[PDB]
Amino acid sequence: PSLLKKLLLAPA
Amino acid sequence: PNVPELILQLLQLEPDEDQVRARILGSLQEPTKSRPAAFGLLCRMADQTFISIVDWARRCMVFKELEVADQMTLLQNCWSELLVFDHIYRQVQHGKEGSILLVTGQEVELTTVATQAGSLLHSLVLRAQELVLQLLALQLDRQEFVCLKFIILFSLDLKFLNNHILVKDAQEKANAALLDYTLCHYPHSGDKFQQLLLCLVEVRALSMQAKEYLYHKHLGNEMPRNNLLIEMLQA
Repeated sequence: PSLLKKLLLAPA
Repeated sequence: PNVPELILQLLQLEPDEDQVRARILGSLQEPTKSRPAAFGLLCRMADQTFISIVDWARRCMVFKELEVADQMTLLQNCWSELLVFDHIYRQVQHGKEGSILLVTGQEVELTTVATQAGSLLHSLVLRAQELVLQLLALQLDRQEFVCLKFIILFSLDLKFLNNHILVKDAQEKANAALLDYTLCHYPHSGDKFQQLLLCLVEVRALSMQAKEYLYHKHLGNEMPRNNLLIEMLQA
């Protein structure tokens, strides 16, 4: 659905 | 002369250019699907630049203490401006007007851009280099660069944000830090704070032109699928 979100809520 | 506390923290949150260059150079060795192979490598390089920019925004003081809906909205508003500014400051550190420096460390000569790039890219590069020259003349240092970056990250009309008073604080707090710093350290050739803000206006105009260049490549169907930047271009 989103990409930014994925990047944002990532490891550490 | 003293330095505002917000700048000193932003300095320590800055990743050193060597570990970002290695991470990006290392991710460019990873294999991928073929179909120009350098155009594909440059898109991925720019992409990885934007990833480490997100990683920088994640660690910053006010951005971290923000919920995800607001975090996304900020980045969606300033992503290309943060990419342009990163390129510009790289050129400021690279004091060579005959070529442009890439995040991977490879130099590309302007003559190469002028005969191998289309008008849009070549215009875009020359315009960016003009701004590089103005920032060198204004004696842009690293304290202001870090401050400028933090101003770009939050420079958004407060209507579009939910955690609104937190953001308002950031904007004022970053403007006062940049004001306080340029007044104590650069009191000689006019209003440095104002000139630097006038640069922000040019970085915004460059970032739109950059967005138009991506849209041009996108209509040409030359842009690789999954590309992070054209997905940013569409939200």
